[PDB]
Amino acid sequence: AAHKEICAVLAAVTEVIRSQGGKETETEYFAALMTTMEAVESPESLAAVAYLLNLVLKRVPSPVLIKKFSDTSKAFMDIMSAQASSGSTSVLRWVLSCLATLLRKQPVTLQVYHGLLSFTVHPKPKIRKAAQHGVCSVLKGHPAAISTAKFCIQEIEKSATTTLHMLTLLKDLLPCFPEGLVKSCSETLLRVMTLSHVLVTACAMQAFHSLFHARPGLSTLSAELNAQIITALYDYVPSENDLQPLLAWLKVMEKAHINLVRLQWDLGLGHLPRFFGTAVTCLLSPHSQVLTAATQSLKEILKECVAPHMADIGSVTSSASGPAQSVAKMFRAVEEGLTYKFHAAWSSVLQLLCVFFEACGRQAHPVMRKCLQSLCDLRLSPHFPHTAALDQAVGAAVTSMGPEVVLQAVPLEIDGSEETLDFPRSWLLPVIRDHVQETRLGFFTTYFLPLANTLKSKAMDLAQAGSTVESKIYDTLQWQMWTLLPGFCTRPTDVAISFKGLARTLGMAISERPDLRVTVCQALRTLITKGCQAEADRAEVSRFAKNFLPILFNLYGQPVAPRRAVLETIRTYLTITDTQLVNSLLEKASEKVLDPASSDFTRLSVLDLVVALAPCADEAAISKLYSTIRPYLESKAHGVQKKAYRVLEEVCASPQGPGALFVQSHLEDLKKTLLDSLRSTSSPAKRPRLKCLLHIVRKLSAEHKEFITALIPEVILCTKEVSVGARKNAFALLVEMGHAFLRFGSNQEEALQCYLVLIYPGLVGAVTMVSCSILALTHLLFEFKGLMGTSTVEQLL
Amino acid sequence: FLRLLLDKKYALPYRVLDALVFHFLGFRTEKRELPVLWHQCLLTLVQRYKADLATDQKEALLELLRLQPHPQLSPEIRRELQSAVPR
Amino acid sequence: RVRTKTVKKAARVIIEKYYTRLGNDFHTNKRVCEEIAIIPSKKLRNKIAGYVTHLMKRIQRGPVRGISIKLQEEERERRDN
RNA sequence: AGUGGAGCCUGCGGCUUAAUUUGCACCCGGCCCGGACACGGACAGGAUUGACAGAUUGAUAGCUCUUUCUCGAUUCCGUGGGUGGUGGUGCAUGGCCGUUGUUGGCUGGUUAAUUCCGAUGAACGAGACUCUGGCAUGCUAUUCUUAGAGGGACAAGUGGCGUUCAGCCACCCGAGAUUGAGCUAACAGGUCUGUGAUGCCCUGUCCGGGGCUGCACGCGCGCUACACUGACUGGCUCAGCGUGUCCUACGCCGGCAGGCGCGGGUAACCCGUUGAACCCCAUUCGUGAUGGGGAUCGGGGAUUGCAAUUAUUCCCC
Repeated sequence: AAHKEICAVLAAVTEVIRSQGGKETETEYFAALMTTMEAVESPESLAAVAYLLNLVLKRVPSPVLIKKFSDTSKAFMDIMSAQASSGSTSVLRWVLSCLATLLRKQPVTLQVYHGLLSFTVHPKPKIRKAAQHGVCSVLKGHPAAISTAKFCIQEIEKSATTTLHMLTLLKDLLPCFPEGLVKSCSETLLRVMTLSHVLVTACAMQAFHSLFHARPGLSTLSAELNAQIITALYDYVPSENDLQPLLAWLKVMEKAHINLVRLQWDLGLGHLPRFFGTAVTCLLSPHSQVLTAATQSLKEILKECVAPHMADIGSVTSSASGPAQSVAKMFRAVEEGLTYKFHAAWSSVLQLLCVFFEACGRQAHPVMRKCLQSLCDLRLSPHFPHTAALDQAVGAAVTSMGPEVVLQAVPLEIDGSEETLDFPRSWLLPVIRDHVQETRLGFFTTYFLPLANTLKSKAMDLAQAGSTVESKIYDTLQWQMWTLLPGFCTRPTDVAISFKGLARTLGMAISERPDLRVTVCQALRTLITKGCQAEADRAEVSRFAKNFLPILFNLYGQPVAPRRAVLETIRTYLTITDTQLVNSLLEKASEKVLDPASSDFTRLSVLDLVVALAPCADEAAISKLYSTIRPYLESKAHGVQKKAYRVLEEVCASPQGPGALFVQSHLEDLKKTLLDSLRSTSSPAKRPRLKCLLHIVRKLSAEHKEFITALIPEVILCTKEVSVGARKNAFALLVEMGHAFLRFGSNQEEALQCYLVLIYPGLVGAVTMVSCSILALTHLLFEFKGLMGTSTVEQLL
Repeated sequence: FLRLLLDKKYALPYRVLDALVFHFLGFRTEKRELPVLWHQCLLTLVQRYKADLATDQKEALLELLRLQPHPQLSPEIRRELQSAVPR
Repeated sequence: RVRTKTVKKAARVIIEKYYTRLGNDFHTNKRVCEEIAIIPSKKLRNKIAGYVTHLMKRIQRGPVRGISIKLQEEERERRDN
């Protein structure tokens, strides 16, 4: 009942009682209670003052502590001597605690440290735990490390239940030790590994874990000493399947090998292949946890200890000498781990091969093909459950290795005329489709163009000969291997020289080959989306855009077709092209629209091309286009008005460039036109127009309130428009428009009150517009939540 | 407890009877549905101590019967009140 | 929109019996949906067409060996009758 | 291949028995308590309550048999074909559970160990039911009004996030990428102290001992054998399904049942490379109710349990 009180020692003693007399802190209380700690051995009152001085002592009286450390120390030695002669627990525990505080804050100091250290092997748990935590706090808060390390070594050498306590001591104190004492302790823990007891083994592996986990410097652990620990600790390998010490063994090996690689990378990579061989050998254990631990261990070692230093290693062949030969041994071990003897860990082994592919395929390509052939042979099993894992492995191998080297290793047997029709390597084309990202395009040309032409001709010849079964198979084959082009256009390295060899091919395949067209369009888009990083590449793409653009325009404008993919390709491929040909095509499209001898479908297609060409032109072309499209906003055709409003939205969409300059030059004319054409706007045309209005809100000046208060009812009636897109646009326009009133005045709340009282009459008129205005207030209430002012909200409620 | 202690049939003191009739007058204008056992308690009281009830107590229990009736046991209380010989 | 059971099981069986006559785009899927199955509900026919378009854009990216043996099995079943 | 033959064991009948329970229920003894209503009796001359000691008892005991000390209306005797209440049971009956997503947040002793016991919070969202609209310059008596049918939209396409598949977001086109109508509910699982002067039918606990097939017989499952394709003795060499904080390794003692100590195993880790039996090899036995066959008996030792007697079980002769 009294411990939980705020006035008790739980909270307030730690805060306000440390200020002894108003100033923190004074040890005059401590020095005044000497008459209680002398000649009085009463329990439960010594404990209380000991607890109080333990809590008070932490608030740094450091120069006073340095001065009267002798007084405190002699007081403490008489306290421990009297209490050890008496045999109590609580008073000893907090006098150990205040020893910890005093020695952390600060010849006789070694004596105080020895007195604190000597009570650790005391059989009472409360004395021992407090002594352990105190020594840990003193050392980590060092000239006293040698003494406590020698004490621990002699305590082990003299000695069966205190060994685990002082192994926990060594576990918590190994990083803060000098190198010779670390070597002596390593010898001592190996000497206790000479025994067969399990708990001492687990605690010594935990000590080695805490040593290798902290990543010690050169003064604590050297590379030679780490190598000696690694080679000396190989002697145990408990049996194969113990599962309690094996995980700790693998754990200290990964941490020791990581530290060895961090100290000296060539020596660590030299010692690693034996560790990989032992890991592969212990993958035969029947326990799944050993498999998971080994998988994670070898994966993280390959990710952190091998991959960043692989570029320094360079290319490796079959006749390597240095660490490249070590990498060859690494791969030899993990490839010998692909045999039949596992047959249950093949998912983990395939994960290891996949991460090794991703780490080192590009620099290990000469020697790394035999395992590719072996895993190709593994997929020929009648019932393989790791088909997805094997496919991911081949995908990583294609990504890093490159499909040219893979096809040198495992060639496709679909080269022209086959006697059978049961393709055993038909998964390679989906793998190459899914996982080519960084391979040269010239390989794709010189290997996949004539083969595609011959198989397509063979499919046509078999279709015209009556056989409709094999022809469909060959058509599916060729259509799948034409989908490799988006993969090869991901990050090409020679697209500055190899794109010239595919320009006319892609032109004819997009003109008179419909079955490829979408993919070709996608390929083009995919290329742009990650291929215009350099400048010569973009120059080549523009130089061929001057040829592709009439072809794409004629493809989109033809009567009936994948018009939307062509439209998206045209949009991006016009955003990456030069402005003069944009102006020329804009002139041609304006001539085609203004020509009265064109059909309605052709007119709408050329208006879509005008929509595409609008944001990429200069200010004069955009201005003359706006002058041409301005009478079209009052047209009775809903499609023409919709395309006109989409043009006005697209030219106002650019935040910078000629479009923004055009808007800044023609804002008044745009406002008058949009207010005049408000009376004659069709129902679909509301959906783009609001966005156009949105595109002139977020830079609207302060002298434009009449335009906004004229636009209010249109925005509300579009918040309850038929189309959900128009509703979303009107809601976003309301949010941005309320944001626009957050810039016209100093008081945000008053401005939003004005914005509300501009829309408050909407709760008065016709039933449908009342519902419209309630929906508008519902949307506005969720965005500017507190800024309306709750009482006003209450009135609305 | 009321029903069984009235079934004890002891010589009832009259302050006790005043307390009981004061309790039943306390149950005058309540609209809660009284149980069948409430009417059983009333029946036991008017069976045992009908002679010790004065005329005003008789009529007071009469409008207590009127406002809080029972389709089954109220006529029994009616005939016990109407055939009661006072002291 | 979430998916049901009947549309997709009907799509699965209609592929398992007539995978040869399907196409790649939505309109050909619609056309084979009228000309193969009666499908009195127009909503169900539209959903079947959408899911079979999803199936044709999904399975055509896979291995060709399974497609080839499935065409052999379908041609054998057609020739047997 | 047998069973039906023989010995033993067991299941139904039957026979004995106090009981040999039945389709711990059984038996032999000893405790505890067992309405009010009506009427007639005793009752402050005292109704009735508690009690030491001794004894009866297989044992002790104010729960009994003596001897008087106390408490006093808190009462106790008898007769009713009169109800009945700590009763059992069904119905209507009111409340209450479970049922048909998402993101956060240490005084004490004790152990190898942040080991053990011991004191000791928040928000966000929520029809996958049926029908169906926008646009038709199309068919029908038809671009402006009609009303039948046929189309059209299905997340179909794009880019991101995604277990790379379910799904999510945004966008182009498109009239339509979701606008309108109808549908909470349900308890054969129930629960919780309330309502009907609710229908019915009546007015045991603990303790000690025994028995639980005791055996003339009838009807049936089984085990072991009637031997030479065998019994004894030694040697040799092979499993599998499972289980285990009672399975057990190992060392010592005893000839054997078995004791003592010290380890492993919460388990493909230890028993356990499960060193099994038939079988194989070698010895003795010689057609003899015999070295085949083992029942029933006499003595001794050990183990499990409060307890082994009517033999719990095991070992030896």
